[PDB]
Amino acid sequence: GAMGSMERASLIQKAKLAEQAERYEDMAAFMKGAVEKGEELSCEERNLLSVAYKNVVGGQRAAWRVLSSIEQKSNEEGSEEKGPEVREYREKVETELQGVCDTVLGLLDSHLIKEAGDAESRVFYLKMKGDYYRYLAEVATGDDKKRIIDSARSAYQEAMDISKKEMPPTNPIRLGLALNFSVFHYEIANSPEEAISLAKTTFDEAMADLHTLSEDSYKDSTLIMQLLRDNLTLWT
Amino acid sequence: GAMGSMERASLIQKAKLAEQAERYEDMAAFMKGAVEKGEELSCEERNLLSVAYKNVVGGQRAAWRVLSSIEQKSNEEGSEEKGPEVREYREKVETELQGVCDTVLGLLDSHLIKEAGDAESRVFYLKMKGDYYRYLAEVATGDDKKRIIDSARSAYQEAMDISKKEMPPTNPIRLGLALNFSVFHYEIANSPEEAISLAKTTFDEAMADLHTLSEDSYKDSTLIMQLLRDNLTLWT
Amino acid sequence: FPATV
Amino acid sequence: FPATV
Ligand SMILES: N=C(N)c1cc(-c2cccc(NC(=O)C3(Oc4ccc(Cl)cc4)CCCC3)c2)cs1
Ligand SMILES: N=C(N)c1cc(-c2cccc(NC(=O)C3(Oc4ccc(Cl)cc4)CCCC3)c2)cs1
Repeated sequence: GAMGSMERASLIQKAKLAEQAERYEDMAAFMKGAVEKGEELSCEERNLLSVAYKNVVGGQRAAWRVLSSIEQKSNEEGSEEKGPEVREYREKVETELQGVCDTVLGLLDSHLIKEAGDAESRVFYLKMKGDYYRYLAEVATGDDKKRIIDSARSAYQEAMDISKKEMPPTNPIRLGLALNFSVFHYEIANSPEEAISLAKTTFDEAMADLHTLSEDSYKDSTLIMQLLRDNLTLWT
Repeated sequence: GAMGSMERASLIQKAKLAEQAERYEDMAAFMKGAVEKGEELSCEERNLLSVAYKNVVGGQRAAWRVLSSIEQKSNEEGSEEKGPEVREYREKVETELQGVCDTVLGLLDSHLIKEAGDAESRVFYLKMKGDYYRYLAEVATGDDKKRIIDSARSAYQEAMDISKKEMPPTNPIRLGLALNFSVFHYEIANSPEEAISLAKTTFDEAMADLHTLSEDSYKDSTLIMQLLRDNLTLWT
Repeated sequence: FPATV
Repeated sequence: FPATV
């Protein structure tokens, strides 16, 4: 690790600076270095890690979608042969995306998840594990595609089971997990009905628990609830 | 060069794909590979090169400015010592920026400028040379700062002299060169009066030549003329 | 695309 | 910042 010689606290400080500078590749590298110090992550540190890699892989996914769209058009009946270049470059971006996903999954497996005992950490990491297998699933086409999908499903399911036992229905981690698992059902698992049911039930159970919250907790929970509603509006 | 084994035409094709995917680091790498094939660049290819590196260095400059601002605040009277991390990370981004600038300047020196005989290519490359020395000047603080500034000035001046002899006053390359040389005067050379004079004279001479243009050439020229006016409005 | 966090 | 192209 090229960050092995830097202090943990300095890595966290520089991740925050990288965020302010919108340098998310740097942010992710700094947070990878911090994870590799071997200590558990605090709540803020977990979110720094997630924000960094979500931004990096989000950009890769957007680029992949553009290139995949161009590639599909090049393969329509009537197109002029473009040669191998569109496929090659889509494959290049795809391989870089898979590499980032494998890196994050590696951090979760070595050894963030196994040391995470509190619900807020364990559900958060298992959600990430489902998310990064979901991104692998988005580009998967080979002998392993069903297994990648099932790895995402299994991680999300363990996270769901813990969240329903250990967190209130308005907990923003629980809500964000349900939001993303619902998208998994709709976009990956070809289960739109499950996606819609999960989003609606999550929204309604949260609604009924808002009365217990402070003004600031209310703002956090209703923000994610609105994303659930947004998706439901998209899908119905 | 990691692009040495790829066909020139494939590099150009992939630069265009990278642009569509907003992958400007890739775009720049592809166009560096194309330059290193040793052939002169067409008009479209010159603009692909410039667009790529302008976007890469533009992001670095934005990040550097954020970090430099944080660093200056950390050094105000009353601040809590943050340790070396802000300076270190600003230096990291700065060094990466200098590396990109040196790469572009290297391509211009080996051997784009010396083979560029037509005004549209030679003025374009000398403008770039002024631009990338200007970006080096923005971060320079050492024994070499005056020399960096003078290297920018000298490149812009040679480009200006050629453009006034060989191009009409509405030529968009001539206009863009004058726009940027004017910013050099204002922001780098501490010569706001020269900056304002150059922008105004360029604008007025272009105005008087618009009558010679087609509708499409008019659109191109007036676009840059509006940027000259925008800067003049900022400065007066 | 649908919203995720 | 001022405009450049
Ligand atoms: N960016 C940083 N420097 C830091 C960010 C945080 C932080 C701590 C707690 C919650 C959030 N919430 C979030 O970011 C959003 O909501 C969720 C909800 C659920 C999940 Cl599982 C993930 C995100 C993401 C979309 C809107 C808010 C952020 C600490 S530091
Ligand atoms: N992006 C691509 N795939 C390609 C772009 C081009 C192309 C060819 C000729 C002119 C322009 N003009 C430009 O981009 C703007 O104007 C100038 C003007 C002067 C200078 Cl010196 C530089 C830019 C930049 C700001 C607005 C327009 C673009 C070909 S291909």
